[PDB]
Amino acid sequence: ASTSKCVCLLPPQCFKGGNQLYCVKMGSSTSEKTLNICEVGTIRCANRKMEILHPGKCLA
Repeated sequence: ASTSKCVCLLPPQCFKGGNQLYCVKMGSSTSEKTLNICEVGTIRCANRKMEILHPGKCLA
């Protein structure tokens, strides 16, 4: 569909990214949820979030 990128895949499509493990934690204020690395690239499109907790941590 162009004009530049993919662009920024739908979050429900990351559910197909089950058992991919790797590095995930926290998020935007009031989140604290475990996920798949699929969403790491998606959440960065809208930025903010992240802030991986040091005590977890990876947890790969």
